[PDB]
Amino acid sequence: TMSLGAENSVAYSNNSIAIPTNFTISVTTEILPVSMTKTSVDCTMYICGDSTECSNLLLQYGSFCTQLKRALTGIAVEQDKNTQEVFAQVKQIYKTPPIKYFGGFNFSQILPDPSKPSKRSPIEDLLFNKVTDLICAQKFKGLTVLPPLLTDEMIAQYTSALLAGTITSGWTFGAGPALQIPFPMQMAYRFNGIGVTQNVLYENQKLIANQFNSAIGKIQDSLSSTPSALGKLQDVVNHNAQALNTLVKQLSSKFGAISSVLNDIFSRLDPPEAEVQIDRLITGRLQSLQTYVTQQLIRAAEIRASANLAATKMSECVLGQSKRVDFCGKGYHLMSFPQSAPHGVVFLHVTYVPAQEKNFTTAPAICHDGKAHFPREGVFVSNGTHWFVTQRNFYEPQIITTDNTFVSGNCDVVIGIVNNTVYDP
Amino acid sequence: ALGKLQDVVNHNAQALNTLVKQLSSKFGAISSVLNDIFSRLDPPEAEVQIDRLITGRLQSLQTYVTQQLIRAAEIRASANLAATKMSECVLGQSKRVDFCGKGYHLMSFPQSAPHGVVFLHVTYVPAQEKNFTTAPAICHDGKAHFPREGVFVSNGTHWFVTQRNFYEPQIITTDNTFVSGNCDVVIGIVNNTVYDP
Amino acid sequence: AGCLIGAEYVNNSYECDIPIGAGICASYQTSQSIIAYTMSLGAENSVAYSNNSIAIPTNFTISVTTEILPVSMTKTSVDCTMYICGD
Amino acid sequence: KYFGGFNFSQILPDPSKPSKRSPIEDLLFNKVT
Amino acid sequence: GTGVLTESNKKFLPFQQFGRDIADTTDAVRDPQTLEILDITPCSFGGVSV
Ligand SMILES: *[C@@H]1O[C@H](CO)[C@@H](O)[C@H](O)[C@H]1NC(C)=O
Ligand SMILES: *[C@@H]1O[C@H](CO)[C@@H](O)[C@H](O)[C@H]1NC(C)=O
Ligand SMILES: *[C@@H]1O[C@H](CO)[C@@H](O)[C@H](O)[C@H]1NC(C)=O
Ligand SMILES: *[C@@H]1O[C@H](CO)[C@@H](O)[C@H](O)[C@H]1NC(C)=O
Ligand SMILES: *[C@@H]1O[C@H](CO)[C@@H](O)[C@H](O)[C@H]1NC(C)=O
Ligand SMILES: *[C@@H]1O[C@H](CO)[C@@H](O)[C@H](O)[C@H]1NC(C)=O
Ligand SMILES: *[C@@H]1O[C@H](CO)[C@@H](O)[C@H](O)[C@H]1NC(C)=O
Ligand SMILES: *[C@@H]1O[C@H](CO)[C@@H](O)[C@H](O)[C@H]1NC(C)=O
Ligand SMILES: *[C@@H]1O[C@H](CO)[C@@H](O)[C@H](O)[C@H]1NC(C)=O
Ligand SMILES: *[C@@H]1O[C@H](CO)[C@@H](O)[C@H](O)[C@H]1NC(C)=O
Ligand SMILES: *[C@@H]1O[C@H](CO)[C@@H](O)[C@H](O)[C@H]1NC(C)=O
Repeated sequence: TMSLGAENSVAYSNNSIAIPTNFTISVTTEILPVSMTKTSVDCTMYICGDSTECSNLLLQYGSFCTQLKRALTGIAVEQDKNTQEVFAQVKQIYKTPPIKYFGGFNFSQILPDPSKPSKRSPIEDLLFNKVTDLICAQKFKGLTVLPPLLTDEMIAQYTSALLAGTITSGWTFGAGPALQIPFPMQMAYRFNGIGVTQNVLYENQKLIANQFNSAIGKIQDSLSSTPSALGKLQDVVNHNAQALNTLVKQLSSKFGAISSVLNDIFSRLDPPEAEVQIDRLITGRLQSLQTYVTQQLIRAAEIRASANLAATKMSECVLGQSKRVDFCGKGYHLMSFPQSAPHGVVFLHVTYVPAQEKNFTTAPAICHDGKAHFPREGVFVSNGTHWFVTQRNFYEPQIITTDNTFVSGNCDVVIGIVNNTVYDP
Repeated sequence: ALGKLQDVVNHNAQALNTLVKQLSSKFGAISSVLNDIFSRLDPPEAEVQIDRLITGRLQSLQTYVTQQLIRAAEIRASANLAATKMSECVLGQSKRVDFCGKGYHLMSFPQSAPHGVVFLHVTYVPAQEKNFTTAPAICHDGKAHFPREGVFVSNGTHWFVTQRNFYEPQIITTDNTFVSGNCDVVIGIVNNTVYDP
Repeated sequence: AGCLIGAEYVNNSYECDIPIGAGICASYQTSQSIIAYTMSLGAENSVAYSNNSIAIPTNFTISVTTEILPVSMTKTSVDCTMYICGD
Repeated sequence: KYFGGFNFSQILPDPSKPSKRSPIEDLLFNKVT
Repeated sequence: GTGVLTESNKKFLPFQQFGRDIADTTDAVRDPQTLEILDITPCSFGGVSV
């Protein structure tokens, strides 16, 4: 019987609270398909190629192949728009400055490498080297693969521009003009966006930089070791193959006729009786092609939904700092970095995760001179003997003063009131 | 401009147009007219000549229906997106970037259109930006002062505190910054005096 | 993608108008004729990043953007006794 | 189960029934046939 | 049929006379007059975009 996880019994009491005393910078990865393999079939060659007699008989079966070609062209344009609406979200290609000292954070694993001729990051190299005859045995029967509009180099340049705008400017290059800002201050803003103050970052900058570097280094090893990480993209490469090879296997079926070769039917039998033998093959192959097209339509719809999700994530996780839980990573979302992959996008979500929690005695409010003092921004905790005020995401004990709490009525209607003295500077 | 609403009018029309073009095809029979087949042939062969047409027209109608299903699914997805935007951009102020307009979302106005909705997103775009010298924090008498809500900038000689979206220089006082530890572990500390009213 | 005959390949990169494929894109430019070129992703901007410099905006603008979203289609119905078997 | 005054008995699972479901889930499962 | 006939390197067997493919189509043949493995392949084709 499959297990649903471990067993945790969070002790719930009216007086105890768990406050985290440290933190971790976790870089998670998310793979999202964007586009497919644009395929185009032939009107006559697939149904009956190298046969002039069947080319004249196929004209009396309506304009089915015209509709199929129109649907395939629409699918191709849709897959091109899916790639254009995800990576091409900025109108100015940004560049990384020569000095690569961003406060202590090493982005060498995500920035493009000029030494390599591909101009891709070390992570994109593994992403393109882990996502992989039948490309010539299918061309001779109509199945033709159309090349994408935006090549891999253009998508790599788009990702590099996005990374440069995220590192140098942050979220200002997505709203309006790119406003330059030091990266430590950008990280302080990211921490303030989730509740943590700027002093926690400015006093532990080296530790945060080391944790970010270690997580970025472990991401490469996780992507290289586990072969099932880049599977959601590989399926898109696999099913499409199953959509083509099977479509080839339908050319060996007789569909109730005497054979599957139209030349053998035209040579042996005369046209008066070969018409009925060729009609079954024509109808069967047209139905198989129609089934292929109506399945590729649903596949393209699913891939378009995935590309829309990827574009929304690119706009909300990379171009800014979203507060949506479990949308830009598991935890307190700090930032995100996009990378390209064969027919897909890889989001590296940098996230703040609390850890090393400790139990303290909490109270709703306190009153010194008969007036209840409620915390303005934070929570009141206790160490057994004294009472302090600390934020909701990091243990920083501070004395209770007049600028840390506000008075609202008397302490007679609140449940859990504790007496304690406040300070006035 | 109004192309996305025109396409669903065109393709649908095509979905009907081809549906008519499949009525002039023989589907392997002798003709595409019923009375001609019933008048030129015998009832025994009339069945074998009309079943092909019936099956072809049935397959054409089934293809039309199974394509309209996918088209209606796409339209349902677009309508759900439009409803989410109406609930988040018009009925409130969403902080989602590039969702309620390019830039800092201020408000949105809906308008009707043939089989569609037009959202006018009124936003806020900064401009006329200029450079300043920033610092993480300052300490006057051995205690670092971090900005409470804003950023410390400099004009070359003096230091001020401004908001993160508009240049409004203010004197660095005790009610604009908070004290947290000493200025020994922070990188980029600059000395500067603070004011106390 | 294949062999393109009828347009010359210029070296300068402009805004793409008629997409062809594999980065190649055609347009009708200046006697005027059709040209083909590698599409440009945008302007080459370089933010002057520094440890101490910050870009603060001093004004602002209110802009209205338009977003068109389809809602419904034309409801269509068909009958068997008339479409297939005409009277 | 004293959470300050809020009664979650209608949504928490009741160990009395062998199905280990909440009182609302019983009605949710008894209305879908 | 129609197509291009070139010299193929397929090592046919003395009793083998033809050669099929995935779609049950003849890829290579043997010239009855002089023993030689040919290679049936259609000429160039594609789509014309205007
Ligand atoms: C508050 O919680 C504690 C621990 O569960 C419990 O003993 C106490 O009865 C609760 N409050 C009251 C006054 O019921
Ligand atoms: C916080 O965590 C880091 C890494 O685990 C550790 O080196 C450091 O000593 C911890 N600091 C505290 C406050 O315990
Ligand atoms: C960043 O990582 C690279 C390896 O990819 C290393 O060569 C370089 O020295 C590192 N730089 C820093 C800032 O530690
Ligand atoms: C808080 O107390 C609970 C009692 O069950 C304990 O399980 C938990 O580990 C404590 N947390 C810490 C580390 O203070
Ligand atoms: C509680 O905090 C005060 C002030 O830091 C300290 O003097 C006292 O020893 C602490 N008591 C305990 C039990 O930690
Ligand atoms: C709080 O102080 C007042 C005045 O000294 C006293 O009457 C009241 O009983 C005290 N309550 C507690 C929680 O001890
Ligand atoms: C900086 O600001 C102060 C106060 O507004 C002003 O007196 C001084 O002239 C300014 N200096 C420069 C170089 O702008
Ligand atoms: C700040 O003042 C202290 C004490 O006067 C001095 O040691 C330090 O070098 C000064 N730092 C700067 C940034 O001038
Ligand atoms: C930023 O700081 C680093 C490390 O001190 C230094 O190498 C680099 O030149 C500085 N760049 C500037 C002055 O912006
Ligand atoms: C802001 O822009 C408007 C319109 O260009 C202009 O009239 C106004 O003077 C500008 N204000 C500032 C602070 O430059
Ligand atoms: C909770 O509700 C049940 C009925 O829903 C009732 O029997 C029980 O007494 C209530 N408990 C409390 C906390 O009053």
